[PDB]
Amino acid sequence: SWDGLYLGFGTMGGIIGIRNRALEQLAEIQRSFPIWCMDWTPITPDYQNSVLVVGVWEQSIAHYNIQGQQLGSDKKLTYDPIDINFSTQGEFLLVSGTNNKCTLYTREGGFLIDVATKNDWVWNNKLKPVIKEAGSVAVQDQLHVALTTNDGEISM
Amino acid sequence: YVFFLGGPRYKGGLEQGLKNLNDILKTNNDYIPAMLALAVGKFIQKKSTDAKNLLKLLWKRQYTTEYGEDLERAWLLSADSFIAIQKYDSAEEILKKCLKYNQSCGKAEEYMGLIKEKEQSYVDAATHYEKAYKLTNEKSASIAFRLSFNYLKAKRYVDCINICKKILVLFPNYPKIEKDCLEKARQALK
Repeated sequence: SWDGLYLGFGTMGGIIGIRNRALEQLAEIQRSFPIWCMDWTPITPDYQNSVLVVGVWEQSIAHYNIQGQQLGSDKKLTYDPIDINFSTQGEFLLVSGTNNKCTLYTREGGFLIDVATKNDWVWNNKLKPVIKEAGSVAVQDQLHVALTTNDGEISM
Repeated sequence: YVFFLGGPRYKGGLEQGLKNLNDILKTNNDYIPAMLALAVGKFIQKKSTDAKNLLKLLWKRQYTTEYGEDLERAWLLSADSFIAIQKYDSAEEILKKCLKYNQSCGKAEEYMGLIKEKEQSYVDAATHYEKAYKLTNEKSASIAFRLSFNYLKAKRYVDCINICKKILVLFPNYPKIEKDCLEKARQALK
């Protein structure tokens, strides 16, 4: 977690475990499908609360609280997700997986664009972090992504 | 043909077609559709020696541009008659001839892939099965399962997972393909 206090792990047996820095069973969730991609929402002055976003292999992305109670979103997907990455300040969400496409979403779940179609599974996609100065003025329209495909291509 | 494929509706149409075909052969023996229909009827009527004999005498004829298609069909039938027994070499010969004279046959490449898979040559069998699946565009299920199994046995788990996902999306009544190859590939991926 971005607060440095919590830790979240997933198992292909369907178990999602949330622990503290002392590695104790703070929360356990049992599913029926393997767990591949997990992330923690970045801290934000507007939100200031951290939730765990996990992409299951039953064509769904789920939001989980600290206590383990689901937020009830359970957004459905056409394709099985593989990787989930959160942009800085928690504004965007880069989702990859089946159909060989790298897509962008809002944190709510609204589709915006797709980035690329690599004709093969994209194992890992990452976003470029940005640093803003004290009172800096800039549109910051530019965005950078790095993709890795299964064939062996590392594209930007 | 209609009498043969009409089933037990009349039970006398097939024999009348047999007499008509025999009379046609008496008047004109070199008519390829006539011999093909009589061979099909012999297949229907449990006859063993006569059907293979007719197929053989049809094989001797040189390729005529007017009656190619029927010839191909007969060749395919002969190939099937060769694949029903251990004589795989002659089946492969007929299959190679058919693929030499045609590049869009559906059952031919499926039979070739089955032979290659049974001879544990998985790369060529997978290629032939993939080409056959491409020919009949994403509708058949059995050859899809065969391709998934071949990919799983060849350590190509990504393609097997894709094929299993597609076939499960198409036909949800196939639980056999879910616990056999999809799970094994999923667990062997990482």
